[PDB]
Amino acid sequence: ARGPKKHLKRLAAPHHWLLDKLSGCYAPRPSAGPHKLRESLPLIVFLRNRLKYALNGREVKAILMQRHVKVDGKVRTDTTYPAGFMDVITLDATNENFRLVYDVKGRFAVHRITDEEASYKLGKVKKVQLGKKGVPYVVTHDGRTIRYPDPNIKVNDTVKIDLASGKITDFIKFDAGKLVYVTGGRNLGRIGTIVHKERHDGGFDLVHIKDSLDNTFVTRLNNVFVIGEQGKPYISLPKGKGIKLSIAEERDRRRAQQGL
Amino acid sequence: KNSRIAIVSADKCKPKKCRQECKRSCPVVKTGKLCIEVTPTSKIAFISEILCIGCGICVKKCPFDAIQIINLPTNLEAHVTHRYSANSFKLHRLPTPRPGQVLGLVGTNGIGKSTALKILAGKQKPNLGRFDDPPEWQEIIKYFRGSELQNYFTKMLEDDIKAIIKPQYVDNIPRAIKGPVQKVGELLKLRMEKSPEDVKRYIKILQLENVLKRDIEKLSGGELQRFAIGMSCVQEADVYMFDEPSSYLDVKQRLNAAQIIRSLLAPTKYVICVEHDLSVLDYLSDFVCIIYGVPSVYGVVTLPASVREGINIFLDGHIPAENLRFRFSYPSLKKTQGDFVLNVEEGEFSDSEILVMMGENGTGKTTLIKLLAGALKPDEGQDIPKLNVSMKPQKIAPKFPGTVRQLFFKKIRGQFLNPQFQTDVVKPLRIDDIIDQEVQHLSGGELQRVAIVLALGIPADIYLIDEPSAYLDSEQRIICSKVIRRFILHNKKTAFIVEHDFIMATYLADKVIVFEGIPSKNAHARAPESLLTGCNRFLKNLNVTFRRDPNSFRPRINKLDSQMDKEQKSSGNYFFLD
Amino acid sequence: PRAPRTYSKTYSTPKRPYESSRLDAELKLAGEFGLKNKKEIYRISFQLSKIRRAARDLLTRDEKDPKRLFEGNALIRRLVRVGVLSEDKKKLDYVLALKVEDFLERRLQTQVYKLGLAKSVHHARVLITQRHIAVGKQIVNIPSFMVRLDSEKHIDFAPTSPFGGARPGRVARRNAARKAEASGE
RNA sequence: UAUCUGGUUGAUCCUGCCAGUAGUCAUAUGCUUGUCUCAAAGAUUAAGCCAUGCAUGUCUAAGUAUAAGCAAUUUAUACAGUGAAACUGCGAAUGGCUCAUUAAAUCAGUUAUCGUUUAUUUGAUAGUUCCUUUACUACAUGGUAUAACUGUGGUAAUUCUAGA
RNA sequence: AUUCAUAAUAACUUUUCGAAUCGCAUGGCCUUGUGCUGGCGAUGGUUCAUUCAAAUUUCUGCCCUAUCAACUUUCGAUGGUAGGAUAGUGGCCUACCAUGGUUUCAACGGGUAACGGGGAAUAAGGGUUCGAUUCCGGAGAGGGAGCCUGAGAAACGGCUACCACAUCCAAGGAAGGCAGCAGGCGCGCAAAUUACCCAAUCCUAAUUCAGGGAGGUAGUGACAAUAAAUAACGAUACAGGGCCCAUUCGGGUCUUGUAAUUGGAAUGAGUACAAUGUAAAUACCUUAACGAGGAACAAUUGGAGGGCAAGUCUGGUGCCAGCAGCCGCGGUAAUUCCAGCUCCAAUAGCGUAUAUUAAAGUUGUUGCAGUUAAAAAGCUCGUAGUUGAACUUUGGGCCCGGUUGGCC
RNA sequence: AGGACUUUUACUUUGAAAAAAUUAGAGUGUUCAAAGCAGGCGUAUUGCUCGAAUAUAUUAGCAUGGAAUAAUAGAAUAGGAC
RNA sequence: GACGGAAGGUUGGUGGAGUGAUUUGUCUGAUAACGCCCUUUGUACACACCGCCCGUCGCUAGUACCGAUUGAAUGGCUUAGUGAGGCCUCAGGAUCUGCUUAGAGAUCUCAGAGCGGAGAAUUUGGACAAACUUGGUCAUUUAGAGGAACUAAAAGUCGUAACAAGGUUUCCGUAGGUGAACCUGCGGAAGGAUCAU
Ligand SMILES: Nc1ncnc2c1ncn2[C@@H]1O[C@H](COP(=O)(O)OP(=O)(O)NP(=O)(O)O)[C@@H](O)[C@H]1O
Ligand SMILES: Nc1ncnc2c1ncn2[C@@H]1O[C@H](COP(=O)(O)OP(=O)(O)NP(=O)(O)O)[C@@H](O)[C@H]1O
Ligand code: SF4
Ligand code: SF4
Ligand SMILES: [Mg+2]
Repeated sequence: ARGPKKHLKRLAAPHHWLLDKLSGCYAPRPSAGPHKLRESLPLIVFLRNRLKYALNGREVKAILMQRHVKVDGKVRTDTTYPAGFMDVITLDATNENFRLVYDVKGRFAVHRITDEEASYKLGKVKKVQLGKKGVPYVVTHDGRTIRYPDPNIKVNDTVKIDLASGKITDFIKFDAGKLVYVTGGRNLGRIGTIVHKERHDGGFDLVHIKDSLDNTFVTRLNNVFVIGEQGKPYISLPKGKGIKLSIAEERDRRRAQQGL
Repeated sequence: KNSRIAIVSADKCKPKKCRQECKRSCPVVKTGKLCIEVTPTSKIAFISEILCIGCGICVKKCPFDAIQIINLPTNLEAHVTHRYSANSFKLHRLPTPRPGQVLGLVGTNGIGKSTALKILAGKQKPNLGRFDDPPEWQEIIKYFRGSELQNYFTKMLEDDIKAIIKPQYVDNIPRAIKGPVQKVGELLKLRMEKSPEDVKRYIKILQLENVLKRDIEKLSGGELQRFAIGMSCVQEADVYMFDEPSSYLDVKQRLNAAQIIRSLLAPTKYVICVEHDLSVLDYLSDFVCIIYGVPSVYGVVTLPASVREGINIFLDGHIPAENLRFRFSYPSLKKTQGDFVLNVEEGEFSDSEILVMMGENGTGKTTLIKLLAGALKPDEGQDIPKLNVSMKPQKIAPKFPGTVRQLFFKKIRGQFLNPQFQTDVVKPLRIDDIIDQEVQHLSGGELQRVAIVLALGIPADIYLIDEPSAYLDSEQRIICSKVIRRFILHNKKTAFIVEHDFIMATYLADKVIVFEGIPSKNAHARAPESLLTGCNRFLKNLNVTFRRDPNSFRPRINKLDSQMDKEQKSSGNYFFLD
Repeated sequence: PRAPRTYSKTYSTPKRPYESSRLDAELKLAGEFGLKNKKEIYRISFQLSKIRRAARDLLTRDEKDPKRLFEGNALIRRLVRVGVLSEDKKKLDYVLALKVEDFLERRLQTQVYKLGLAKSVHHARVLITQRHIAVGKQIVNIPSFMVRLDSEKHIDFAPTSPFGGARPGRVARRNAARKAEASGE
């Protein structure tokens, strides 16, 4: 209707922000940013709902406007800034560090990380082309272009990004024998290393994946994003380890064993 | 709840072409009584008033949309903000004291306006047509919640909106408060708080410079109305009210009064005028707010309109809500008092004829009348009245406890017994309530009408009449004036009529004497000449002109200087179409 | 406008309103347990109905099915914690059987009578609806409740109001002060 | 919670309706009306008409402020405390409202743009313009106006505006 | 998959960009001059990607109607050529050339009390009806048409004209739109206050400090729902079971009901100190001080022939008035009318209309009927449509080997 | 990496792709319940802590086994497979 | 059962025959039975031929349709003619503002002229296109002179056409006639009073 939509209601926003139906009509529309609208998570949502630091929007703004907190080690003062997958949220509150990584149920958990891990992040290369004056370049899932890459780095691979500098510290190739995370959709927040790839002419390369318990499954390659070598993940994984328990194991562990 | 009624005439409301469906499909026509009377003919469809039940069935299936549907005024125990007891006046809506703009409040006389103003002020509190218990504010708030006044009234409860009103009547304010010292001087200083400069601006722009050394009691009601407004104005307060400010005052001095009222309005303050106006309400208010009903029975206030539009609807009648119809000799005497030189010229005071006076307030028209009756004077010579003298007072705030009927026994009802007082008023607006009921509780035009009777009441011919337009409007004024003229022309009398109103003078007038001179200095009464030249003399000095409203014959004062105004100044004529 | 607060009615009226068998039998329950209306009975039979149809839907599928197991165990365990179904028949086929009488037994109106102290069930209801009695620290004022098995032994009079302790009341205030003590001037 | 029951015959069994029966986030309407929680509410005739008021404006350490403003600069005869007004830049295309038209059109799921625009965020990004880079005009960084403003008015009038 | 990314030549430009911008702390240097360098930002800045999207677009599906069987082709119909036009492909539009495209597997027309979905009502299963309405998408802000400005509009709380309504008026002109909030009139069987407030949830801005009837908060609210007070306990007089220790002739817990006979006990509804609640209040939740024993603080709404539960009780009326969804009641004994007594249903909620779902296996695919009850077309041919014989590798083993249950 | 061709379908298991709200439904202290997604737990003195599942989602489009049922064919002028 | 202007001359018990109504027993003149009257058939009657019921005619109320009106109003579509308004262009140049040979006395208008730039009205021709005017065209509710029907009838007026061989067996199709049921030809059927020489 005659241009961009600036407002956004509750309900229209995704289920994995854990937005309660009541206590408001509207939701925070994520601002135009690196990540997409539906996949990403606003900073306000990360603060008041998850971490429980702020109560109101006021308080959130008052926290953000005094610098302190920063995504990618950069000021980032806007309220509804889209913090997406695999982002370092550096805070000065008792030297606390946070990595956004997916959970069992496809949400963003409060997963703390070490001060050494805060240095670097990862990124799935979406295209690699020549820019102006024949200079090749890559582009990650979060738009962080890197000039003068290694010729080994082709499409669908992962890059380790240094944050402090826009550089390629490492790269990992796309095949079996590597630890392989999976985002997007039904099998969102799982790990199973790849068994084998499938070509399919005319788009959509369904990859076959096999977790630690050998409960194999298939997902689409656009939502697949690797991580590291077998038994050597370059990022510290959360509780659950990208396995996904059935409802039986849930009723055994999460409402029987854990009780006092 | 209401009386729905049909209305007919239109642009090519064609009965000849249509095959008259109105007649053909009306329920009242098809059960005996002819409500809608029509044929294949040259005229319009005629439809009755009294018969029409309402329905609106003819409206839907008339082939042209000629016939509309209206709703007539009637009480239905709806709303009711206050009554007194029973077989008495009631009122339904008091409303939005809308701020930042002056609020006009218009109606035919004895309709509730004053009572509503009092209610708004919080002096005479409402009762919802019931006999309430000790301070029941709660209940009344609950009744008029869901609306603006909830806030207003609650504020009033904790006096965070201080009250002030200009009273209806003028003669009561000097008599009630017997001050230690008179003049403008000290009594104004005790009243005012605001500042030193604003008061200077007020008294200066009020063009008085007269009554700075003089006691209030001596002051004529006009210079006195002026004081009343001044005392209301300077008083430091949140709310502001002016209950009929522009009565018996000069045409020039009305406009600047209005523009001093205007002074108070802007910065988050509420103002509420009442007025029976010509077209000087153009400047008084921004939001005109008409009230309708029956005099001294029920009154309903319509939601506010724009001033222009509102005045224009008051004339025709119908509105977006309802429909209120609407439409021998004397010598040159030299008279003095203390701070005045009231001279008079010789004149021809003819038999079986009227005589018209005009002038600025303080031109000496009024004391003349007193001296003619009996008060003081003369030091050299006079002419005693041949006929028995008949007198009209201006300062009317009387006190005859008991009832008006008792006071009517001091006159007589059995003279020229054929209508007289009934021809003044009896069928449309009614006099039953006015003939009963106390005079203490009676309102302006009705109280004034009390004095209009005290004139053609005692046996007398030679008549002294100054300011009958006091507390009356276009409805009550014109017919009353016509009746007065019919009286004194038919049965052979002589009367010295004195008006501030233009229509009440010019529709009567023939011989016109003109007062001239500055207040609290001089006064010269010029001889009776033609109606045109005399009126020019009256208005050349005042420096204001009129415009006859072409459709309805109605006066509209000009805006000090303008394109038409200057033509009138250069030509001379201030009255078209005799 | 925001999202709606959802709602759905708990009572479910019978098909045939005038029937000699149903009206006589159902009113006995109402007289025994002390139920004010037939609405309460219908509510209880509606909850029971939902449980029944759920059980039927579980049973149409095969044994050793992920859907049938989990849901069965939770349904059964819900019916156990409230105390309607005892420990002997924890089989899922037995929840289809059941009856309305057990449900009304498990209501807090009559569990006060089944404990004792309140003499009559009607008296117990009165006690409950007049702010007396409590599950533990938490006070309860509603006849219908469903006591959750563990809660049974903790049911007693509340700290506020008499029997438990605190002040006497209104009538006793008037007898002690306005009548007994007020005789002496 | 996979249910029927009275009505045609003198009595029967049928076809076959009629009426009963329960529900309704489908409405109205009658009577009655104490409490708690929760709540749709000018759609249906009429996307028929509307008094009047209000609903989109906008400032930081950081674009322009000799307001002939306020309180004073106590580092300021360059302003360099605060700051109405106006200029500039953004916003006003989001929202909220209603459903009249509209039948392969909208629409849903589902692809595609290797037929494209994309303000703004987000990340990268033009050392080669005095094309006589031999004097060429200043690059210690230059010109054209013009609102607010002071004052003179026009019109009956509108958030009308004229000169100087 | 490319005439792609990209590069390199021959070119043109009527000229895109390459900061003449602004603020904080003020240093580090040099043969020492208002000299050379200098950090932390903000806002601009062309291209490329990214984001927000936008625009077109593939396939597949939609309510009734043949008393709507041929439509589209004129000044666009289907296709091709070449241009113009667009951010763009493209009959989108030009000039030329060709004669196509749709269709009874139902086009084209007509109707729709038709915005489309997500859904709702009902439910054995299958279905049938509704979806203006809290979310997504579309369209329009009286009717049409055109356009400025911006990245974005064909915008309407922007403009422009004409049409229809309609306002101020000095007649000279000037200003209009609520299908935003709250209201007023109309039409109505039918619907609420011209209330408070940005504290929430968001949004906009040069932006933590402003603004926002976006929204939220009260009121009006029997549209719908949830819980759920409308009275419990004894004593005395009645027809009783008869129980506790069983020392069968000791006195009263439980009582089944009927009794204005009576004695205390517990409360709310309601009034309100205070506090909480809240932007600020009203409520709620609390709780001092108060507030049950009868016209008290009283509950009704429909029925009482059958269907359908409850009356052959009492008086009036006398096929009259009336009841009656249906059958039928009423002509002087009415178990149906009018009242009253008593009883039954549901019970702060019931009745009455109209629409609709189920029952209706009275639309039937699951699942109807067609000898005589309505229904088999006079009979045959025959195109579409529907359906259409069988037959084209089973068996045998050899191991490997997971899942069931019991001795192990 | 591949080039070359395997008559095509319908049918059907599995898988993704499958906006929330609603629908059925797991835990929970709205005092029960309609609801809501809260809540439990400490020496309740500077803390600990599970969870917001799961399925439903016809048709249409994809990838995926399977070869039964139902169609569809290469070769009788053999310009026919090796 | 009752009736016929059709043909011939009492009741349970138990048991069968039937889903029953009921029948058989309680019968041709032996044996599903054991211990005016009748039978069979026809029947639209079942207060039972005085039975039902069909129509011409009079009478209250409605209901559609037809329709005098060369009704009237409102809509979409359109022949022909006219077409504002912005937008795009061919022109136009009120005015403002730079440069310069050149005017004036040692970033000075005083003469003008050229070289330009910005540029309001007005303006030729285009595409867009709201409207307006004429012929209509179809559709829609909407009027309502009077017609021709149909119903709803509290039990009228003339008839018997059907239900018994309804006293002319009954209908179908058509043709003709008739005030009225209908009647009369032709061919067919029997849901005929004949399942048979
Ligand atoms: N206290 C009272 N007792 C009895 N009657 C009263 C009282 N106050 C007013 N009235 C009547 O109410 C009517 C209207 O009162 P009010 O508002 O004063 O008139 P009004 O319309 O102001 N007249 P005016 O100002 O002259 O136009 C009068 O006719 C009185 O008769
Ligand atoms: N004793 C006195 N001393 C001084 N002045 C007096 C005295 N008595 C009366 N006056 C004033 O002298 C003036 C004479 O004018 P007057 O005739 O009253 O004018 P008017 O007709 O009343 N006009 P208006 O005021 O419009 O009614 C009045 O205004 C009186 O107030
Ligand atoms: S009003 Fe309508 S109907 Fe009555 S006459 Fe005029 S036109 Fe014919
Ligand atoms: S209005 Fe009602 S009454 Fe008056 S005319 Fe039309 S129909 Fe007859
Ligand atoms: Mg008055």
